[PDB]
Amino acid sequence: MAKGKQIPLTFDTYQDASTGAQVTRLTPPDVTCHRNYFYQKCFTRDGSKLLFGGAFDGPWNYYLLDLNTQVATQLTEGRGDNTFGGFLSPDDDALFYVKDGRNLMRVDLATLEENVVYQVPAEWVGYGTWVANSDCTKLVGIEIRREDWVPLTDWKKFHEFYFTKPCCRLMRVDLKTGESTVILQENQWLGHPIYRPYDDSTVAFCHEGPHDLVDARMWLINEDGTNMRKVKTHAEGESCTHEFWVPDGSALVYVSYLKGSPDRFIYSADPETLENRQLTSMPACSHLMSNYDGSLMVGDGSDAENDPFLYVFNMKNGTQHRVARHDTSWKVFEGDRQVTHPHPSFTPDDKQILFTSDVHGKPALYLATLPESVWK
Ligand SMILES: [Ca+2]
Ligand SMILES: [Ca+2]
Ligand SMILES: [Mn+2]
Repeated sequence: MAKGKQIPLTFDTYQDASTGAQVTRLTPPDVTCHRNYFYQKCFTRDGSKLLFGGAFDGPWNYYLLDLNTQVATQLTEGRGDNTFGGFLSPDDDALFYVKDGRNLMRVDLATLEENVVYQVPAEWVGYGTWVANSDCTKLVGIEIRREDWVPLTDWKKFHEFYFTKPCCRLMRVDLKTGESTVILQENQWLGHPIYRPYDDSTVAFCHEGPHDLVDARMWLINEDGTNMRKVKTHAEGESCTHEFWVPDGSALVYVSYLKGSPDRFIYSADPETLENRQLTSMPACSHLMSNYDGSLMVGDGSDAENDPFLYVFNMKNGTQHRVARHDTSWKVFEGDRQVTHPHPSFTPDDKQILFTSDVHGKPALYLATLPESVWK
């Protein structure tokens, strides 16, 4: 294998053991393959091609899978790809991803030629995922001062890091010029910056750290650095997590729970009004994602083997649907703590959900067909 090489994949279709839903496995479970982060574009607009990470060449690299032809083309090569943060451009003509922790790359999908768009400078370390605006002309991301950075290779390191008050800057990068601007810089752990879809003037970001210790999880700031404000004031004992933009940019959605009760709730916040509203209760899930207008949501039942199910929430109906099993082990493969995360999202047609599981050996990609009962 190498950049540009093609491999044919077998698609194995069966019925879910619990729900009877049609499920198709897309990748062979003797090779580690996984989907990207759920909020990053991986399907082309017409739903015919799919970006994923695979280990066929040895390390984990990007591939584009033609879902009609069942051929995967290797997009990137070498040992330093972050195969989770990558996304397709709006026009389906480019892949953006980070190589060697520092180099934000653009890959031309026709030629497979790469260009380095931006390099995190020497005195800083890129943290987390770079996220584009809807126009795909700008990126936001976090850089942490090298002096303050440590490799966060386990959950104890991740826990302790919060108390060090690392110097973090929220960067915005121009994709055409490669120029960078600091939006915000503070001595506290900043994370998950995400442009509001169709509103470049609004950037959401978090205070990373233990859920029950952070002053407030969710923040908004204007693109120019002005008007930094919290999305909500946490009630006593309240944790807020799993925040994401509805892809149409209508609302910020998140999960809320209170110390003393296991119950989880989906909430929505209006970005202009900052009214936060409780939408529905949910089973404990590890992630949450919606379709384009937030009329459907999907979540992956959490580890304690506790809950092997994928749930779909019909937000028009207020109904909840146990649609299929993910059956992931949640185990670490090759040091990576995200690789077995199901990370469900909807196909562009809203008929299927895409997720990772290692149920059949190594991590693989699956598509589960939503039952007619989701829409009654
Ligand atoms: Ca090779
Ligand atoms: Ca509004
Ligand atoms: Mn995850």
